[PDB]
Amino acid sequence: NMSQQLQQIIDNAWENRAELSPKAASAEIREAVAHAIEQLDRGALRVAEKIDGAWTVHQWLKKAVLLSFRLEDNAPMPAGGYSQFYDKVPSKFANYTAEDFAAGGFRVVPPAIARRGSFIAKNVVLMPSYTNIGAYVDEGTMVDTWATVGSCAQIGKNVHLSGGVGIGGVLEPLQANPVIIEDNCFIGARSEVVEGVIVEENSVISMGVYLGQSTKIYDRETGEVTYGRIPAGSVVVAGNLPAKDGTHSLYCAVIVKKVDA
Amino acid sequence: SQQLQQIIDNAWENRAELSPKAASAEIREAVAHAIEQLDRGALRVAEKIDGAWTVHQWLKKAVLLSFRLEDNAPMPAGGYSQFYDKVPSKFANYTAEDFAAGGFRVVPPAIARRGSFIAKNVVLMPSYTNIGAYVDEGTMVDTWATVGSCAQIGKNVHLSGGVGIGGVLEPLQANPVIIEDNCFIGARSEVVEGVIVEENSVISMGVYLGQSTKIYDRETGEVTYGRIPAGSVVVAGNLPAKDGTHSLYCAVIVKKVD
Amino acid sequence: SQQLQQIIDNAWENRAELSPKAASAEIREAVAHAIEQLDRGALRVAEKIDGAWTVHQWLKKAVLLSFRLEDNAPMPAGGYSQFYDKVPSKFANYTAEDFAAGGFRVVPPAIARRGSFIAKNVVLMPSYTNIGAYVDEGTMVDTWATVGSCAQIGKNVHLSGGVGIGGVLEPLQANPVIIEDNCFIGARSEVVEGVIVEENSVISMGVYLGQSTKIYDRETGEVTYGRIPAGSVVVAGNLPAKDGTHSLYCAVIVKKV
Repeated sequence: NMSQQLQQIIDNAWENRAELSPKAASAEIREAVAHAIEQLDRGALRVAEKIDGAWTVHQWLKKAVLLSFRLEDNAPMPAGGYSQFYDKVPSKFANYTAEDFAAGGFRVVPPAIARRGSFIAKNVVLMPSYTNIGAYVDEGTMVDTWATVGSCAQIGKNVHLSGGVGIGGVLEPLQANPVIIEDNCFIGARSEVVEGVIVEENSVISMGVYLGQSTKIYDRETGEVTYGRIPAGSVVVAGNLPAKDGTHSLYCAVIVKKVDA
Repeated sequence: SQQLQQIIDNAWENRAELSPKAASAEIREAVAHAIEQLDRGALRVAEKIDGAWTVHQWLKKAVLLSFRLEDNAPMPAGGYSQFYDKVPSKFANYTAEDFAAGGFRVVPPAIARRGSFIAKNVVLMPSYTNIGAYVDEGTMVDTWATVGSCAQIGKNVHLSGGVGIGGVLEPLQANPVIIEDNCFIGARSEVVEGVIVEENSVISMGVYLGQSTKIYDRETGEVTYGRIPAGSVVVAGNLPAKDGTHSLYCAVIVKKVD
Repeated sequence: SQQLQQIIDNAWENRAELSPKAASAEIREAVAHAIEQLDRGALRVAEKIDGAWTVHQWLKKAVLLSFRLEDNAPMPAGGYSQFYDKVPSKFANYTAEDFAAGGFRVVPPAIARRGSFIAKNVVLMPSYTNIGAYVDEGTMVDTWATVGSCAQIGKNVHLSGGVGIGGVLEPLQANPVIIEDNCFIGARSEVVEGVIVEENSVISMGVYLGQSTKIYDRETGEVTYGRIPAGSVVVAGNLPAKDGTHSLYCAVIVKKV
């Protein structure tokens, strides 16, 4: 019922969001939004999860994230002299103590950063990389150099996001599922998964594979073209499909093998 | 301005005699003012004059001189590391009032070099904006994108994650990369070597455009180079070798919109 | 040095007994010295001996032991954020004179880990150089490029924007990624998993080379893996499936010197 009372406040604040700004918002609303962000940051709540067998989005948590923007002004952020930043979302690690880091059980390799309101699980290694607000990065996952975990993305356990991999954010539309990378997936260097595509568990995605909602996924075995989902245990490489007229071909992803756990 | 170009153009001719230890007060002030003007967007390395994109070579000269006139120095960062360069951050001396007046956001650890212009309502996710670049109003520069030296980025452009816009500081005469108003550039794409993407274009993911990239127009069968016409929808493709043994990467214009 | 390798090889066999709180002074000194020598370029993880690239497994062991011997600790950054890791920056303790003597540039926010060598006349645009890497004279590392663990980058190499050079710290016997002298690697390309790019090669944009990537030689029709021959010009392509329904990504050598 704690979460129920919390959602009630957030949902009403959202409907009445035109009343809210950094100078004007009730203590109840500010406290609710801050608590929602804190719970997302700790992984006690998560923007999407399995409900009754199916990935489901909690729209109210996306609303909380969006309200957290509305309620804060940008301010200068100090960095020891060489430069400054200017934003309204604090670093997840701004107020961490040595004890907080020890308890977290992950590594933050400089200059990696994550925004406040993302969860980083035990045994995660963040190479220099970016984790946006609302993201959930589960245990044992490797986020390699110049990778991005976009807003609200759900990254499973023991996932390997290779160098320069982009996982797209999906804070809006509110109803849309975020990008979901299930447990034990390998995503090869320079690949991209955006626009709510789901990569199911035990999949192996090679280098330079770009998966959005309009990317044709060609199953070599069956000849079927699908969109938006990599089935569990798929091995996926970059390819092309020929134009009927034989003059050119267009980029696609190809499922070249299917394996078990 | 003409007085400024006059001083820079003559300093360029005599640049062999310029160093961090030797340079007239007039030349140092002119170059410094040219950099300040680029930074504020009062001058720009290229602009559209009488309907045609035109380079101001003297402003490239100003940028190159600014390197010649300064030594590298350690740059502090609060302990974890240091840097060592001769070009300051655009934001080195910014006050809270400066950031407020600028009207853009700099999401940590994003940075821009001094002598680049960032317009109001721009959002810099962690990304890099090099010297001489111009990033116009409402543009979103996403995570690990790069706005290269002298690049001209239009209004309401979306540079998606990992997008590289190449620099063209040299050759002096060469147009920089130009992305016109309202363009979408999809994740992990690249536009380099003075390619122009005209307004209202939509470039998908993994599209790599340089001076030698074949641009195949699906409707007409024509191959062109160096320019994406206004309102083009562009995707990654391949063109077949005549002998049928393989195919080579190209960009394909699949639709034209407006 | 030989005495260094003996100490390190033995420490490696006993690595289960080593920790940030348990390790002899001899072992700590030996590992620290190995890291210092890698950092200075006096030692290197792989080198060309008699025309043949050869890995020194003991230097990889030294790098791995260096992790085992140190705890993660918070790393300060002037307020906006903090980091938490056990490998220091190469530049953590650099003086103005150290930077002067090194002869390279570190454009903010570029970073390199302690135990990597950066030669003179190198320019590091914002980029990452991991431990064990060797970046030789005159090389340009462009914005958001990565030089991975143990990578050997030759002289006068241009790693363009967003280029990833993969690391190969393990397996111990495996050659790291090697980019030989005077190579150009175009934007957003990737070289991983011990692929070697031989000298004077030109790799275009969006070329992704790993151990499974087919390298198609246009002139001969031959497919090979793991090696770009000296002077090759390489572009992204595809090879057609026999059944004509699709094609699959490959690299194509379109010209030689």
